[PDB]
Amino acid sequence: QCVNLTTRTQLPPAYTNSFSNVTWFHAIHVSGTNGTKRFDNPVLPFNDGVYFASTEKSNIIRGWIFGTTLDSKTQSLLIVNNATNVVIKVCEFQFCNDPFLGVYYHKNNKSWMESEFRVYSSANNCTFEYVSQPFLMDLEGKQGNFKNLREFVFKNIDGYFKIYSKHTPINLVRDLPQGLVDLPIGINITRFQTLLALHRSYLTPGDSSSGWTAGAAAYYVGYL
Amino acid sequence: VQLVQSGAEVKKPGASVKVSCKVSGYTLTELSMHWVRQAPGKGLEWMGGFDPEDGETIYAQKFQGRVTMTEDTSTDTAYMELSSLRSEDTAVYYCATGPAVRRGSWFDPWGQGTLVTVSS
Amino acid sequence: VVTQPPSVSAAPGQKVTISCSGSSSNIGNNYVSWYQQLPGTAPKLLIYDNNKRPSGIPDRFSGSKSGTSATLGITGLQTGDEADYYCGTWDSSLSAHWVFGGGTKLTVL
Repeated sequence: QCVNLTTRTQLPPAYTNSFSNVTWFHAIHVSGTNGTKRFDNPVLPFNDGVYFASTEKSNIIRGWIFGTTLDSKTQSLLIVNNATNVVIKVCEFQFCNDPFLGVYYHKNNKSWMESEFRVYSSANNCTFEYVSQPFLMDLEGKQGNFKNLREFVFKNIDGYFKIYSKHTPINLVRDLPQGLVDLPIGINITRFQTLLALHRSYLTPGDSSSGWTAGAAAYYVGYL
Repeated sequence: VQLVQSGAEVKKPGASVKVSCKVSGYTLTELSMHWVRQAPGKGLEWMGGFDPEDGETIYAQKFQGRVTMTEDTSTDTAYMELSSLRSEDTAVYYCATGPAVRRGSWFDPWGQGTLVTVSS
Repeated sequence: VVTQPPSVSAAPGQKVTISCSGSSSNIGNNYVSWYQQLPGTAPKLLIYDNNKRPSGIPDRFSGSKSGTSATLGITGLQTGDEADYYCGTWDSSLSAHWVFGGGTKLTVL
């Protein structure tokens, strides 16, 4: 499936000093007309390890995918996060060209549902699977004002996959301030990509089936 | 959304009938479904359909006993079936759809219609 | 049942109006919508929520509500518009259901 969400407009990413230079990405960028949305999430290299941070309101970011070719000739690792559980898997995924976690309504009861088949078409010769409490916890609370910041570190050099994370409140606008598991995965990691969740509903005559829409989302990256 | 429904049928009185609506470019579970009838030269007559407020199918007062509705959610076809045909049942039957999260005021895509005739 | 006039008549370019009227239960309580049917072809949605036009509808069409009646305004009449027009609404009775008006033929001289 994976209808080809893509955008013509692209810009040289701005960067800020982390208090080293870290590049700043916009995933969904609002138009001055408020009309069009820019879907773009590049693949990126993985030089030894990566520092990842974002500030977020609405669960737009749900996990990451890691591998080398990101296709059926090789293993790849996938992390994705429900409202209630994380699941971690190694399988020989066939990723499509623009993966996202689609979510849609299910009229026969009052529920929203999301489906993994919008990110891959098939899996085979799968091996490792694990489940736990979620990583993308909401902060236990702050009354807005950039109500959270979340930071992660990924490291693989030792022959293991290691996550680190922290959650903190914050105050400063639009800039970085001056203010969990160890997995025995056997894999070669060289590139990675983040996956968003997008929602669709039928509410107005004559709209396209590609109704997929989301709010603004942004994140920062920097290499070890 | 695109719709295609099964072609015309010719039968003798007292028979039942079943027609299908195939929905494509979208998934059936998001859509409300309705059936509407036109006899020759007459106005449109609504037969029944799903009501968002009930989470249930609703039937038109004159038909209640005669009509049934079902789905193959494995092949996203809706079905409608009618018993006890008679000559004044001869009409063109249309498939139409609308919003499901709220009671909409409209049905936007309509099928091409199909004509059922019964004689002798 | 909501009432409608049987027919209306004019030459090209003049004004004409279509009128749909009935109980407070049908028209008054809820929104109205309007449909056009060409002879031998499936109906098409024209206007919804009293006034909004979906994409591609020309400007010559407008809609209004008048208590428990509602009306359609046509501008610039062109000879292609030999068609039926129907109002439709929900019914707010305990016998809650959708209702279509009797339809009107538009003829142009």
